[PDB]
Amino acid sequence: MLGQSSLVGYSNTQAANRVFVYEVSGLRQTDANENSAHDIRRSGSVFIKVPYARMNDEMRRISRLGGTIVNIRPY
Amino acid sequence: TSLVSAQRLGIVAVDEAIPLELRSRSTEEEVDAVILAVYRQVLGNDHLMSQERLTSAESLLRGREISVRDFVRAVALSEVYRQKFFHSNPQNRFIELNYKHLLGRAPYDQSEIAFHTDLYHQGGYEAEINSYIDSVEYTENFGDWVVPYFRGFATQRNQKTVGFSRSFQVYRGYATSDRSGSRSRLTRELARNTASPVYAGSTAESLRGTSAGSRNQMYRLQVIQGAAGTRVRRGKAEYLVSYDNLSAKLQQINRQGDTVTMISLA
Amino acid sequence: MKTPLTEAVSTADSQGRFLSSTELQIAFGRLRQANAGLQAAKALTDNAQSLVNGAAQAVYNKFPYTTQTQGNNFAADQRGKDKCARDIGYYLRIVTYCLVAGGTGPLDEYLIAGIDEINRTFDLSPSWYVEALKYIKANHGLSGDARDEANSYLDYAINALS
Amino acid sequence: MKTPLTEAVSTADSQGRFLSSTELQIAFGRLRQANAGLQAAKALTDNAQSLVNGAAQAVYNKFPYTTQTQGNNFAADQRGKDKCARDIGYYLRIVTYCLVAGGTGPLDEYLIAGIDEINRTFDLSPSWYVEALKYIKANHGLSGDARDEANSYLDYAINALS
Amino acid sequence: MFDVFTRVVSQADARGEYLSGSQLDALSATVAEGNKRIDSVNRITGNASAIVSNAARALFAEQPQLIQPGGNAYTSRRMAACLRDMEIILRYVTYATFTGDASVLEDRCLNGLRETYVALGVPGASVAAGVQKMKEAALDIVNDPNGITRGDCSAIVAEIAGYFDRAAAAVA
Amino acid sequence: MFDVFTRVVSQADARGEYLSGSQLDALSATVAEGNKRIDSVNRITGNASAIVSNAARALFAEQPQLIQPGGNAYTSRRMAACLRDMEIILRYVTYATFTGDASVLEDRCLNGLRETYVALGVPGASVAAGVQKMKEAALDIVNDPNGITRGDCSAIVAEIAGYFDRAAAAVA
Amino acid sequence: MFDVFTRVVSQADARGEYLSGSQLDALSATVAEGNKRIDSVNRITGNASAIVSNAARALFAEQPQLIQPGGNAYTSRRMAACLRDMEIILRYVTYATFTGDASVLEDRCLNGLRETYVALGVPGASVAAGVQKMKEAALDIVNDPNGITRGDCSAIVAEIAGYFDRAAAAVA
Amino acid sequence: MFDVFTRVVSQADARGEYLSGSQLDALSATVAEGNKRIDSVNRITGNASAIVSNAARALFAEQPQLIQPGGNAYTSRRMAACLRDMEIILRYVTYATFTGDASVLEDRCLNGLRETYVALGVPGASVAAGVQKMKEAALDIVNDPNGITRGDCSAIVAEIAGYFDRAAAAVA
Amino acid sequence: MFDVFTRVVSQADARGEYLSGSQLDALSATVAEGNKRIDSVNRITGNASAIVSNAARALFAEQPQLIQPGGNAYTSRRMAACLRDMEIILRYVTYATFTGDASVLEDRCLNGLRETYVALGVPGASVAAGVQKMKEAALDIVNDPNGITRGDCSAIVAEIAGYFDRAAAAVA
Ligand SMILES: *[C@@H](C)[C@H]1/C(=C/c2[nH]c(/C=C3N=C(/C=C4\NC(=O)C(CC)=C4C)C(C)=C\3CCC(=O)O)c(CCC(=O)O)c2C)NC(=O)[C@@H]1C
Ligand SMILES: *[C@@H](C)[C@H]1/C(=C/c2[nH]c(/C=C3N=C(/C=C4\NC(=O)C(CC)=C4C)C(C)=C\3CCC(=O)O)c(CCC(=O)O)c2C)NC(=O)[C@@H]1C
Ligand SMILES: *[C@@H](C)[C@H]1/C(=C/c2[nH]c(/C=C3N=C(/C=C4\NC(=O)C(CC)=C4C)C(C)=C\3CCC(=O)O)c(CCC(=O)O)c2C)NC(=O)[C@@H]1C
Ligand SMILES: *[C@@H](C)[C@H]1/C(=C/c2[nH]c(/C=C3N=C(/C=C4\NC(=O)C(CC)=C4C)C(C)=C\3CCC(=O)O)c(CCC(=O)O)c2C)NC(=O)[C@@H]1C
Ligand SMILES: *[C@H](C)[C@H]1/C(=C/c2[nH]c(/C=C3N=C(/C=C4\NC(=O)C(CC)=C4C)C(C)=C\3CCC(=O)O)c(CCC(=O)O)c2C)NC(=O)[C@@H]1C
Ligand SMILES: *[C@H](C)[C@H]1/C(=C/c2[nH]c(/C=C3N=C(/C=C4\NC(=O)C(CC)=C4C)C(C)=C\3CCC(=O)O)c(CCC(=O)O)c2C)NC(=O)[C@@H]1C
Ligand SMILES: *[C@H](C)[C@H]1/C(=C/c2[nH]c(/C=C3N=C(/C=C4\NC(=O)C(CC)=C4C)C(C)=C\3CCC(=O)O)c(CCC(=O)O)c2C)NC(=O)[C@@H]1C
Ligand SMILES: *[C@H](C)[C@H]1/C(=C/c2[nH]c(/C=C3N=C(/C=C4\NC(=O)C(CC)=C4C)C(C)=C\3CCC(=O)O)c(CCC(=O)O)c2C)NC(=O)[C@@H]1C
Ligand SMILES: *[C@H](C)[C@H]1/C(=C/c2[nH]c(/C=C3N=C(/C=C4\NC(=O)C(CC)=C4C)C(C)=C\3CCC(=O)O)c(CCC(=O)O)c2C)NC(=O)[C@@H]1C
Ligand SMILES: *[C@H](C)[C@H]1/C(=C/c2[nH]c(/C=C3N=C(/C=C4\NC(=O)C(CC)=C4C)C(C)=C\3CCC(=O)O)c(CCC(=O)O)c2C)NC(=O)[C@@H]1C
Ligand SMILES: *[C@H](C)[C@H]1/C(=C/c2[nH]c(/C=C3N=C(/C=C4\NC(=O)C(CC)=C4C)C(C)=C\3CCC(=O)O)c(CCC(=O)O)c2C)NC(=O)[C@@H]1C
Repeated sequence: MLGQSSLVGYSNTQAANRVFVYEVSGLRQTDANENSAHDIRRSGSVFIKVPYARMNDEMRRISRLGGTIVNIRPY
Repeated sequence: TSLVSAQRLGIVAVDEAIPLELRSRSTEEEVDAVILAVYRQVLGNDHLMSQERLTSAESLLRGREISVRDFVRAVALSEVYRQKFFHSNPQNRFIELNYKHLLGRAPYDQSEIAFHTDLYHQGGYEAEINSYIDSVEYTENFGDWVVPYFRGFATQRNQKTVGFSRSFQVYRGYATSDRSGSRSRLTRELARNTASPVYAGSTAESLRGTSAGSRNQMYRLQVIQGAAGTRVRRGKAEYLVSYDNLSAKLQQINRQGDTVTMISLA
Repeated sequence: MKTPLTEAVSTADSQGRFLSSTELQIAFGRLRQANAGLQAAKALTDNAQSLVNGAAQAVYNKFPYTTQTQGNNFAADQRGKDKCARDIGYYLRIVTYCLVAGGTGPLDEYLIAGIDEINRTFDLSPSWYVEALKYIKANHGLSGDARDEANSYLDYAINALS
Repeated sequence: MKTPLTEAVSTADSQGRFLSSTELQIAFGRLRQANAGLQAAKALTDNAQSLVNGAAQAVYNKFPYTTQTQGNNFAADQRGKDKCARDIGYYLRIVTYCLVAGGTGPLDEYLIAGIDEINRTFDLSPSWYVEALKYIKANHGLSGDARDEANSYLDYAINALS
Repeated sequence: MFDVFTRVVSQADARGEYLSGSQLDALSATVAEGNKRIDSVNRITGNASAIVSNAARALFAEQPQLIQPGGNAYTSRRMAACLRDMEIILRYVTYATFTGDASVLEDRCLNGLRETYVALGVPGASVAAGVQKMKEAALDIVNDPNGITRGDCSAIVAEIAGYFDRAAAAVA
Repeated sequence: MFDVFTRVVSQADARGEYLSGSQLDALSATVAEGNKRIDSVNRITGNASAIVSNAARALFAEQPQLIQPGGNAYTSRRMAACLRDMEIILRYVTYATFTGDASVLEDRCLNGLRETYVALGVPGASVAAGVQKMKEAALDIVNDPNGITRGDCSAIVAEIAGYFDRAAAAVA
Repeated sequence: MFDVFTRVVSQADARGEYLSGSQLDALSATVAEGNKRIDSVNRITGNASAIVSNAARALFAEQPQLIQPGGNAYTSRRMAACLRDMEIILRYVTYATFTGDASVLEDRCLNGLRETYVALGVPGASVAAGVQKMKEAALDIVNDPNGITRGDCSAIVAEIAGYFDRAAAAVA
Repeated sequence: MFDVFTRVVSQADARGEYLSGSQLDALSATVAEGNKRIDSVNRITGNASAIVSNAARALFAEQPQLIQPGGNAYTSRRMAACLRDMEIILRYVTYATFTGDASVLEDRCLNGLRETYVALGVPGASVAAGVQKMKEAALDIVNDPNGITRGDCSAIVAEIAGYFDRAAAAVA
Repeated sequence: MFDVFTRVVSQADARGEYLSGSQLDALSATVAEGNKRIDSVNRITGNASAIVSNAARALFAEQPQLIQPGGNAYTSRRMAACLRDMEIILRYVTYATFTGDASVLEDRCLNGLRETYVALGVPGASVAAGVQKMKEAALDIVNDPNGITRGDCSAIVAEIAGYFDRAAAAVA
């Protein structure tokens, strides 16, 4: 489980030096992503590594696209 | 666009470009191509030295530790990106470079300049850069796995028409890069919500005949003029002059207090 | 600029679609609200001077220290009182704009965005403006739909300052 | 570029007419001269190094003060001598171009236009270059049509410099 | 963008004064005709496809050199782009009709369109002709008296025609 | 503009080099071709009105949409402009043939012609078709064996063909 | 950006020779001036908010038209942008003071600021007046004698004054 | 971009006509040349590194101002960028040879290259000189008769020479 | 254009009030430095040719690629154009020194000069290097303490240095 070196921004906030793994399921075609140029490849459990400072953004992104955050684990 | 306008505008390669998606179980050469595409487009087609390569970021991309979007973000936040696009550039030029590199388009509004300026002033370079990559626009166009590509030459949803025209001010050709501190070409255009005529590829050239001088070269002078003589009919003016009359035309424009916006070979 | 009509077009254009019945109902809601908003703005405009002076006096009453402490940010002199009356008049005038516009768009564009920077760099207490807005709420004398929409704008400003 | 063919086309184009027998005779005269010009260019090119060195020595002999007086404009040092040989080589090379082109067009476009501003700004005597061209005239070893056309370009440069 | 109310609002804030009684009564007049504005928007929307298609057919009949091979409307890709541009112009005209202000039409659609068309080689005069045909059609639907409450929609028709005139002036 | 001699001269000056023996020999070869080049110029010039007129007649015969009312060659002014254009292209082709270099054709005639044609709606493909008609008409006139010293003109025919194709590519 | 050292280095590398002895002694003299440079940077930084606010207050006092409704500093966002511009100019002045070179100030702040202001209508002359207010406010702060080791800071004061003047000149 | 087939296809589609017998015969003749075209591409590719290195060495020997300090090929980064440009131009020339059309050069390699060189201060004439060095070396490699089936490759060599000359004229 | 007095007059007229006592005193201080300003202008004008010729020699010595064949300053016509450009910049810098304001330099010399050099392929960075050479020579000439009433001319020298930096920044 690597990634924290590049995921955590170069800002030296101790709060920001924390990454978390999101497990997302059911990434469906919804009205929110009708004009998505790319196509969904997997609707099962996908793992997204999110730094602390972007956890606000990512979960919103997951929630607009119908994905279900089933688990969140410290990295 | 179609071929007939594409050759004239010099955007044939952009039109025929295919989005590059890192699929699951990709081989080594696919990751190599994806890394190369990200370096080409995020760093604005510079000759990237091997010593400037992000060895750890591309290792995480290779080993499936991070997504293409994360690798794009790592390149955008890297000191290499800072050096060639941020530390020696004005803020407005810097964010149009961000729009070109990260979203593949030109800025649409002066409010987008007002945004990312306050955001820089409050939250630093990192928050300002993360605004583009975490934006709704980045998610529907590129997602987590598609290398960003230039989209300003094609009709997008929730797009202003000026974007297409302004695209030619930020994309100067296939063999061009964003390397030289330079000021934005879109400053006055964005601030006053205007559009500039597109002079790209073969669009800039005009007929010469016998009117051009000794060396058969015409120059187009786009100027902003007011009444300082004869009546001025338009605020914007375009002058086509030969090389032999270029200095004289420039000097009489200067003594009338007219502001020269652009000079191009026609 | 948040207004019902502009947001309906913003949503439709972001989806690249023609205006359907959803946007028509948005316009219908704007139409049902517009007359009450227009009468609200006119009532506030005709009563603007008494409201501004009374609001300034209410702030001076609740925060007496503003009227004897020397300093650029206070109103112990006539210059400070003029600045205070002018700020409350700006608040009152922009609220009338929101009533005319049908949304908080005038407040967002002209007053709310950057007010935090201003109150801090010129060390103005947002509590002063909260009491001024509270006085306008208690003394605008509006009733019904006009009162409800005007109080929403005044409470929007209050929640922004608090 | 003043050449018979380009000038013939230019005159015809200003009148907007096709090439008549007059332009064809210009082409015929160009053809009559062109082979002699080409051998003149070949002979000058093959002898270019001795011609340039000999022309430089002739100038140094006629104007000995250039090789013994300090100053940027003189050839008292190796830097000045290199500049002088380079200038004479420029003269010789553009003269061969004229022989190839069939007119003074290369000399006019590359060397003659602006040469007087050069010599003034850098305090270079045009008499130095006149002596070099006179040496080249006296030493190129050409005969007939090759000699006449080459001497015309060399005399053209001399007349421009004086 | 701006709507009919926010335009007056922006002008008043720059002057730094309250809206006068006359401006408030003008906006009261505007909201009195709000229903006709909604009807016109709905009527153009309900026949948008017919408006675009009939105008395109008429345009290609009057200007056969567009659909002639080598023309700028020839090939499916260019024809599809042309029909999309007609629908886009019509959609933004309806947006300007809905808001009561032309800012959405200018800022988003019309600004930069002349330069775009000149750069693309799209004949601006032909697009202007297509917009007049859509204008002619759309005012017929807006002014159709069948199945609607009687009233005078001359003012809103002139406003819609003004937006269509802006579109035609912009492309050419 | 350049001719066949000064093109090589300009390249050499940019390099700061004397012309090599091969370049001087190549120039001698094209001097030996000079009589044939003058004959080609003379033959196209002496048939210029016939070349333009027959090419134009064939072009409208095979493309009747140009001369139908509303077509780009319809009306005597636009028809005259089209004929003039044909004569202008042909004349600059003869200029290029005479000089031995396409610089006069490219710089004075072709540069910006496509932009002019696009901006006017002049169909560049049919202009290219018309130049293609002048192409074999002039090439058969240059290659007519009657009343001339016999010799092989294959190189000059290929060169004139290149000037014609260059003009056709620029307009289309 | 360059600092006081890399500026000499870049010029030398372009010339392709080592720094001469005199250049090394000049840089050494800059080094011996370093503590006062750090003190000046620290003093302007420590009073930066006071510097910006007092300069802005004085600027709006003598230019009531900036804050008058319709003025360029009217509305909260424009006023906040105005205070941000003052703070930005002060910050790059401190950066220039710290590095001993004006490149960071020129490249990041002043390059394009004038025509940005002209395009947007921000009065550059008023910005210059505000920068001049920060100028003497910061120069009194840098030259304040109490609570610091005594010495001559006239050279540093002249350099900081030059940065402020460069900024004032660029915006106008 | 186009290859040798799609070029005449695009021309024919603009005319809206089928490919004539002469066009089809010309394409068949191109097809009979295909093996030699593949050989030429293969020979340039197999010696690309040698072509670039030798041409760069010759260019820097002829123009030593490039590699001295302050020159545009001085420093490792600038030198490596120069070497990459030479290799890139050679690669796109091979693409043009492979496709039989020059459109890959204009669309990609020379699309804005002169603008890039002027903006950076890269001397375009020196680049053109370097391209000419690659030209003579690559043409010699293509024409090498050893280890290949004998035949006339003059047409493909002339075409390759045209691609190299077009790249040189793009930057000169 | 503006001079030092009309610059503050223009700023006052936009603001619509009289020059304050502080502004009048600053102008009187400008008047008190006027003799030194006339000396600096006179000293640069009397040595204009020396400044231009020496700066050009130094520039072509440090950037030899400008004067090798194919370089932008090679050929007499381009070298004379380059010397004239040195001359034009120096003359407009003296005008700015004379007027006490940079408007003449911006509006009549630097207006569109970078775009002009880009269009012509003139290397703007090398023009900036030449302007920097003229700067150092001219400031030395103005600071020369021989044969003049002694006095501190640092303010005018700093002002002249600013004009030269403006020229060098505008060309590159
Ligand atoms: C010119 C535009 C034409 C015209 C219009 C017109 N309409 C009305 C009245 C109304 N129309 C509506 C509209 C809607 N109700 C809905 O539920 C929907 C779908 C969302 C729509 C579009 C409404 C609510 C009214 C008011 C009630 C009524 O039914 O009358 C009028 C009458 C005056 C008014 O402004 O209300 C008019 C004039 N009539 C014409 O003659 C033109 C062809
Ligand atoms: C292909 C172009 C055709 C062709 C040409 C050809 N011409 C000649 C020779 C000559 N042609 C001329 C021309 C002119 N003399 C004049 O007085 C005029 C009017 C100004 C002209 C145009 C001349 C002077 C010559 C040389 C003398 C002669 O008449 O023979 C040749 C012979 C070889 C040569 O180049 O000298 C050729 C091949 N021949 C063909 O078969 C083509 C159809
Ligand atoms: C000018 C280019 C030189 C030249 C070429 C030439 N080649 C052939 C014939 C062939 N060359 C190939 C090529 C390849 N076969 C492979 O497997 C590979 C690697 C993928 C390559 C590059 C082929 C298939 C042939 C045909 C078989 C044969 O060997 O004859 C010819 C002969 C004519 C033809 O078109 O086939 C020629 C002329 N010859 C020269 O002298 C030039 C130096
Ligand atoms: C810095 C620029 C140098 C410097 C200048 C300096 N000059 C003066 C004084 C004067 N110089 C003049 C000039 C002229 N008299 C003429 O007739 C002409 C030709 C038209 C010129 C150029 C004049 C009139 C004066 C005043 C009388 C005098 O001769 O002194 C000063 C003295 C201060 C003052 O402003 O009057 C100074 C400082 N001095 C230096 O040390 C620098 C190298
Ligand atoms: C070498 C013969 C000469 C030379 C070259 C040189 N070039 C650059 C910089 C760039 N070169 C390109 C060109 C391309 N990039 C592409 O992707 C394509 C293919 C379509 C081309 C043709 C570009 C865009 C640049 C910009 C910068 C970049 O890093 O990409 C430089 C670097 C200049 C600098 O570092 O400032 C150099 C040195 N220089 C010489 O002196 C030789 C004559
Ligand atoms: C009154 C409730 C209290 C008070 C007021 C006071 N305000 C200021 C200064 C400013 N007020 C504003 C506010 C606005 N400007 C706008 O454009 C708008 C939006 C449309 C608003 C809300 C600003 C920006 C300032 C600073 C600039 C200016 O002076 O105009 C002062 C003076 C502060 C200073 O340092 O000069 C004062 C005194 N004072 C009290 O004691 C009351 C309780
Ligand atoms: C030799 C006969 C005498 C001589 C020569 C000398 N020349 C220079 C300087 C220059 N010479 C030129 C001339 C040209 N440049 C061109 O591009 C061409 C046209 C193709 C010509 C004829 C120029 C422009 C200069 C100045 C810039 C440069 O250095 O290139 C010098 C040096 C002068 C100086 O101040 O550096 C010298 C010494 N000197 C003698 O004593 C000979 C008698
Ligand atoms: C049809 C009546 C005419 C016509 C149209 C045509 N348009 C294009 C291409 C584009 N159209 C636009 C316009 C917009 N894009 C937007 O997002 C907006 C809304 C804000 C507008 C108004 C743009 C930007 C393009 C170029 C990009 C793209 O094509 O997606 C074409 C295609 C041109 C080509 O060569 O591909 C055509 C054909 N053409 C005619 O002949 C009719 C008169
Ligand atoms: C004829 C085969 C086709 C055709 C032609 C056509 N052209 C125009 C208009 C112009 N043609 C030019 C071109 C030139 N002018 C020059 O001086 C030169 C040399 C440098 C050239 C090549 C120009 C400038 C114009 C516009 C100005 C003018 O009208 O003279 C038209 C008229 C277009 C119009 O609407 O007026 C036409 C008809 N049209 C066809 O359909 C043929 C396929
Ligand atoms: C305040 C003293 C004066 C004033 C200021 C003012 N400035 C703007 C807008 C901008 N200022 C900048 C400048 C920068 N932004 C940066 O990030 C950098 C540092 C790298 C600089 C130098 C820019 C780019 C803008 C435009 C974007 C933005 O809006 O932030 C405004 C707003 C103008 C407008 O809203 O149209 C204002 C008000 N105005 C005055 O009247 C004072 C004299
Ligand atoms: C010299 C340091 C560098 C250099 C210069 C160079 N410039 C040109 C050509 C022009 N320069 C100008 C500029 C002006 N003309 C004016 O009248 C004024 C006042 C407004 C200015 C500042 C212009 C307009 C031209 C072109 C027209 C003309 O020459 O009259 C050239 C010639 C380029 C060419 O001949 O193609 C040159 C060589 N070149 C270098 O390499 C030096 C760095």
